[PDB]
Amino acid sequence: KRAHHNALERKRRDHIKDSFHKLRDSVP
Amino acid sequence: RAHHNALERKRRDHIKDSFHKLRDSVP
Amino acid sequence: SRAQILCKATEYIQYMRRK
Amino acid sequence: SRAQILCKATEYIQYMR
DNA sequence: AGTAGCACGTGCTACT
DNA sequence: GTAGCACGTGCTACTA
Ligand SMILES: NC(=O)CN1C(=O)CCC1=O
Ligand SMILES: NC(=O)CN1C(=O)CCC1=O
Repeated sequence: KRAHHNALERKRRDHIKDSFHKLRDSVP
Repeated sequence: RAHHNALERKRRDHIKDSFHKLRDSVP
Repeated sequence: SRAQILCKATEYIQYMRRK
Repeated sequence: SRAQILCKATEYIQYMR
């Protein structure tokens, strides 16, 4: 029920942290 | 604890601030 | 949006770094 | 970091432009 | 030893 | 019913 939401937010944080890592890779 | 919490609130805010400075730089 | 902000700078860094 | 990344990016963009 | 930094859990508005 | 957000914690990590 709500653990479904906590697990879904875990994927969203993983997505943001992915975008952080991508942006960092593009800057020397 | 409250002191800990207080710093993180202020540290988050500096992250957001750093997020709005980056959106304002690119056209 | 934080996802949108990251995507933008990332897409503009990549473009502008290839000129 | 995160903050490092935003500054670096903000400052890299500020110089290329 | 305190202060950063990170990720989780979680209870919000708001959109599509 | 999901997406974006910010909060309150606890854990590792770095600072004088
Ligand atoms: N990582 C990328 O460059 C591809 N991408 C995303 O994931 C969001 C916006 C965009 O252009
Ligand atoms: N407004 C600014 O000073 C730009 N800036 C900082 O001060 C730290 C690095 C960064 O992005």
